[PDB]
Amino acid sequence: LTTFSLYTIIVLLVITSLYTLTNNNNKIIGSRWLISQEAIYDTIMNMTKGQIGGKNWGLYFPMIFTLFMFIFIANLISMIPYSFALSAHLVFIISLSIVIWLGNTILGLYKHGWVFFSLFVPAGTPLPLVPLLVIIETLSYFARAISLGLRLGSNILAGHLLMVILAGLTFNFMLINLFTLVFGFVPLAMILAIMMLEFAIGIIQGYVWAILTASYLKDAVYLH
Amino acid sequence: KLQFALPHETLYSEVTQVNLPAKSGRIGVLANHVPTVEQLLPGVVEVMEGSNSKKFFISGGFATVQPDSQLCVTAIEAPLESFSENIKNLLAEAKKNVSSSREAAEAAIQVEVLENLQSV
Amino acid sequence: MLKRFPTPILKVYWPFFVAGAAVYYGMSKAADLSSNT
Amino acid sequence: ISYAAYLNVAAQAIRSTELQTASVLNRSQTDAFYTQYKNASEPTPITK
Amino acid sequence: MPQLVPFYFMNQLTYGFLLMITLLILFSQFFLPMILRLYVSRLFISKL
Amino acid sequence: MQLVLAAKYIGAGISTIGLLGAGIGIAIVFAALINGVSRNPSIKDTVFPMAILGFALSEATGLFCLMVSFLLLFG
Amino acid sequence: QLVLAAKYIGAGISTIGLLGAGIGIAIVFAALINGVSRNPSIKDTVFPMAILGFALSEATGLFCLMVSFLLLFG
Amino acid sequence: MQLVLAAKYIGAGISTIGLLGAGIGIAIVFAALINGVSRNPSIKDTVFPMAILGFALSEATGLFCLMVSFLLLFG
Amino acid sequence: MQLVLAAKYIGAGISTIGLLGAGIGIAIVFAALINGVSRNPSIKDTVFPMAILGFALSEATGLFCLMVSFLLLFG
Amino acid sequence: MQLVLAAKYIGAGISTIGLLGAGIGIAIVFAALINGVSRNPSIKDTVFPMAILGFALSEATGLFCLMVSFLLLFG
Amino acid sequence: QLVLAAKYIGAGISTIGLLGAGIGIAIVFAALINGVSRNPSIKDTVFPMAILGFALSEATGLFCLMVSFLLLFG
Amino acid sequence: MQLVLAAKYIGAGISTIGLLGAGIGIAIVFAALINGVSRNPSIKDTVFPMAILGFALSEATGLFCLMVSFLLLFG
Amino acid sequence: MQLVLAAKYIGAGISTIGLLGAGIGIAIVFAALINGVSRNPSIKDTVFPMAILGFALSEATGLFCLMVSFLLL
Amino acid sequence: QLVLAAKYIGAGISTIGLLGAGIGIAIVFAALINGVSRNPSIKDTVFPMAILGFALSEATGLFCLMVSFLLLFG
Amino acid sequence: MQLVLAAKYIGAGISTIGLLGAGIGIAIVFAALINGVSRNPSIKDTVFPMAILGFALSEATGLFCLMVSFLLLFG
Repeated sequence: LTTFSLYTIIVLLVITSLYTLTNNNNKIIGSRWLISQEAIYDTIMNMTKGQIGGKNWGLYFPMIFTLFMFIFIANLISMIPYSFALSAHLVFIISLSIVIWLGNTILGLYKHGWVFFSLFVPAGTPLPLVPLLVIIETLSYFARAISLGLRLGSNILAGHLLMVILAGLTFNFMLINLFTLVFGFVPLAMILAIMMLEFAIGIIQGYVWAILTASYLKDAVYLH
Repeated sequence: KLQFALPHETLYSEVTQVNLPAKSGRIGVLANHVPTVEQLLPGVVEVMEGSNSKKFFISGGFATVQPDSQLCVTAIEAPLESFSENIKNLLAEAKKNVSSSREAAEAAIQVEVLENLQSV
Repeated sequence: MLKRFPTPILKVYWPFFVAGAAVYYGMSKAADLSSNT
Repeated sequence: ISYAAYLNVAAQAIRSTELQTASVLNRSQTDAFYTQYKNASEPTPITK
Repeated sequence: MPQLVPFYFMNQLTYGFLLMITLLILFSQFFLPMILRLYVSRLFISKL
Repeated sequence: MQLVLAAKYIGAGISTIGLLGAGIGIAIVFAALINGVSRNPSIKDTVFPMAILGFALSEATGLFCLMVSFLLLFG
Repeated sequence: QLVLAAKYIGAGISTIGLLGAGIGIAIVFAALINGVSRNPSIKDTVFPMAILGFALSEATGLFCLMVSFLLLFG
Repeated sequence: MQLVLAAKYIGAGISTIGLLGAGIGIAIVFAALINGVSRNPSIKDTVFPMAILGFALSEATGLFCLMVSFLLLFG
Repeated sequence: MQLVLAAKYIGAGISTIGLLGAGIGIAIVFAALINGVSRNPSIKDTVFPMAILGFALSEATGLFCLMVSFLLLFG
Repeated sequence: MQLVLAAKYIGAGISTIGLLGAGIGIAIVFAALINGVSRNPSIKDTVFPMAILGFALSEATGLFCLMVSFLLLFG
Repeated sequence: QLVLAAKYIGAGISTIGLLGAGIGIAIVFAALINGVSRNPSIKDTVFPMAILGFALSEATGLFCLMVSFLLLFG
Repeated sequence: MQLVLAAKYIGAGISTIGLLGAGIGIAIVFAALINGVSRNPSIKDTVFPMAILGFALSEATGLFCLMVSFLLLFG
Repeated sequence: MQLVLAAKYIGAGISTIGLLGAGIGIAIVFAALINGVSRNPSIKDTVFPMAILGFALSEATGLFCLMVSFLLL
Repeated sequence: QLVLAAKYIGAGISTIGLLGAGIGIAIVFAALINGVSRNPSIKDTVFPMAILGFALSEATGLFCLMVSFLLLFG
Repeated sequence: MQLVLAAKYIGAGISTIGLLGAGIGIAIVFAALINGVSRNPSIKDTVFPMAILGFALSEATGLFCLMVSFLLLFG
């Protein structure tokens, strides 16, 4: 197989365990871990009940949730001191973003006809600049395709690259004269802080994806 | 401390925790605060003695911190009783009241008061 | 507990699925083009 | 609208969520007239 | 960049889209409804 | 040839400067949210869509810029 | 050779122009949030205008990007 | 040839920087429009056409700059 | 010479940078106009002539930068 | 090649510049936090998560600049 | 001919100095409109003060322009 | 030879500019602290930890920039 | 000759950038004068000296830059 | 020779960094004056805070300066 | 030779850029002074030694820029 293939299997087995081997018996009172997956479920439920809130409020709740969860798990596994790439393999993230974007454009055309193009006049403006407001609304509409993907990919990748390059240098930092072994703890503390940050902005990205790909769909479903 | 008042009756309680709805949004006053004169909007008012908080419906008035931490509040009639849907039905009557233009402002106040109940 | 509870997310997510297939083919050509010298 | 009328109207409105006391109702309903006078000459005593 | 040295982009992406389809069905039919069982049961207990 | 490769790697560096502006843009929108909330603690739900919208739109110009850097390096 | 280098350099510098638009957009959206927090109620009139202000801010940055592409492709 | 063509290209890249200021200008006008209208509720009937004028004047500086960029490259 | 002609094209590009300050500047005057007018409801009869004045000189500083761009470009 | 090696170290430095915007960005969000909390005495419970969000996103844009810096610097 | 080339380059760089005055001129007049709208009546006295500041802000950019000319003529 | 050594000394210089941004950010947080504490003289004890956090984070973005300067200088 | 003479002219051009700040500086003080005066009304006779002082110091920065330009020429 | 030219240039570049600190120091002090004028009496608590904020702003200019010196000499 | 002399004149120029920020800083302290004194009518006596301290510190930064310009100018 491929290292990537082995890690896709690992992601699947982790996600299964969050609903089979962390929930004891479907207990009414619930596990201390399971309080989290109630809260996450509810805060994205009540968010897509808010955001979409139609007769399809929650028909896009599985899609917005598996876009949360993919990014949420694959930016923890890749942050471990030894680990390869999942979301740091950009081709899965960029492709997934473009796929969702195409699946919005096609959905909008299918569901809302050629009055899909009423999306690209989102506001009544004076008539000689009505065509202008189609050009740079549709331009801004397929900017959503790459904005969404490139944000996540760059963050995760930049984190791994920062940590590893600095780690190799700080090994050799201790190998200068003995005065560096006095305050030999200080570069270790810097790498620890960077590693902590690299977990944080990735969990932020899983949520930011799932709100942003509610917003683009909000624009597309509810014309204008 | 506070000086919260009402026409027949006055209740107010060192300035260390009052949360006030004021022209500048909502303002919290704790002990010494800079000396201000701010009109209290039609309001939901919280007065905290300690951090224990008692919650008031207030018809708006005026607030004036005197620099000595004396929060002079003068306000009219009041709350959890007054909040407790006929005012909402009255707001719908205020929708028919918008057909008359002071009356527009009155109906607007009714919408504001309904909003204030929703705030409760 | 887990159980299959049907979700008719078929035509709902029909435009999403079509895009995945197209990209699957196109990335085959892109990957093959990159695997050359 | 004038601010103290605005606050007043709010007090009157407050006599409607629901639930109330007599003192409120008296304090908000007690309206009368007001003899519009003029420089001797006196226009009508239109509502307070 | 240590990840453009691969030309295994399609291999990777193939395993990627397979994981997505697997999880989507799995959540939607199994695990999301297993949370909805907890919720409905909690409301029924609240009722009785 | 050396000139071409030199210029390629330099050109990547130059484009990267554009990102700083968009980053400031995001921060400003979240600061605005904070000010709105403190001034009316019930404004928040109406404001929340507009805030996320402004963050994204600010960010987008910078991400166009980042693609030029990558076009220069890889292309 | 020198022509190839020149388009790469020129492309970099032109790309920097996008920076101003990112700030511009945020000033409009900030003013929107501030305006709506000021009024509680301005948004209906203001919201079309706010999307316009954003659009115009974006458009200038897009001119900057377009010069970069006119160099590189052209 | 390569140097002259380069000098055009370099000049074009540099010229594009100027466009940013007029752009920021448009945002400032629209921000003020929002702020003013939120303050007054009703200034808008004068202020909306006034705002379009303000946009045009701030923008114009950018357009002069853009003209020069096209003159260097195409002209 | 080639070198001198190169410097004309490159130098023209640099000149265009000067305009940006005027672009932001003009907008600041219009922001103040709208702010002032929303504050007063009625300041405008005196103030609109003032706003045109502030625009004009702010623009002129930009125009000085612009003419140097043309001068270098043409030679 | 001496030119190319010089190009690597230079291009790195240029990319580093992008970080500055994020640094200011962090502060702007935190300044808003401080102002709001002072107003209410009590907005802080809600506002502290919002403050962290504004910082994190602004920081991310900066980090993209840092990663180009390290790609050129090291590589 | 490098020196002649250099005169033309130096002129270009000089334009950057003017920009600061361009923002500045507007800031003084902005303040004028804000102050005047707050006060009404301050204006007749304030107008001599305003003109002084306006001119002063301009002059710094003017110095930058003069240096452009000094380079050009030699 | 000369090109590579030169690049270290130049490149270090270029990096140093970025650090200025972090400096400005720290000041913005402190400004907010002073104004905030003035407006409610009881907010100080809550706000002073928050202020130090905003300083620390703002400084850090500058620090990463400055690290690249010394890395170019001595690598 | 050529490189050095060229360099003198270039260095001078770069120097103009320092002056811009003084221009902005002066503007900030005068903006403040008007803001202050609009805030107090009657502060002006005392405040006008303060405004002039802040102006002078801001301007002075531009003057120093100008003199460096003259040296390079 | 080229290396000696490069030393002097490298130093120059670093000097630009000082500008941020110059603005910065002022911003802290501006808040001090506003805070003091607002409270009449916040000064004694605020003064160590103000000194700290100043110090950090100035320091950023100094660090920039120290890279200049390293480059100036070598 | 030519390069070193060139570098000295250039290096002086680059350093001159540093001064601008200090200039703007001095203005900012004075702006606060005017606003405070106009606000209070009478804060001035307490404020004057503090204000002078802030001005001086802001000014000093620009002075540092100037001496590096001379060091490079003279070489």
